[PDB]
Amino acid sequence: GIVEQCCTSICSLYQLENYCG
Amino acid sequence: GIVEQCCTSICSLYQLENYCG
Amino acid sequence: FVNQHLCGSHLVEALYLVCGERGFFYTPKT
Amino acid sequence: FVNQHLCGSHLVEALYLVCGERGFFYTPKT
Ligand SMILES: [Cl-]
Ligand SMILES: [Cl-]
Ligand SMILES: [Zn+2]
Ligand SMILES: [Zn+2]
Repeated sequence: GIVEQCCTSICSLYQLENYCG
Repeated sequence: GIVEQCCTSICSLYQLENYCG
Repeated sequence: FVNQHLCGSHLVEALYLVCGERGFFYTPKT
Repeated sequence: FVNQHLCGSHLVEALYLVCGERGFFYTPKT
């Protein structure tokens, strides 16, 4: 999920925006 | 929903546990 | 507005620790 | 998990800022 995506690699601001809703 | 509740007055961790998914 | 915006930062900070595995859905518009 | 638990704390802060009024959802799994 977000942890696997963004704790193993740097997520841009727009990649984090997917989890907003 | 919690902002009008736990920012108007302090909430213990037990009250915050209600907002857990 | 700013104070509750400042306060909301600590709430999600607190929800992360308390809930743990449960997780949560933070919704300010309610 | 200590590395990722610390990492998740900043994600919760990051999500709150970027999502804001829309809100967000944290699901610790996998
Ligand atoms: Cl503050
Ligand atoms: Cl850290
Ligand atoms: Zn502060
Ligand atoms: Zn840290």
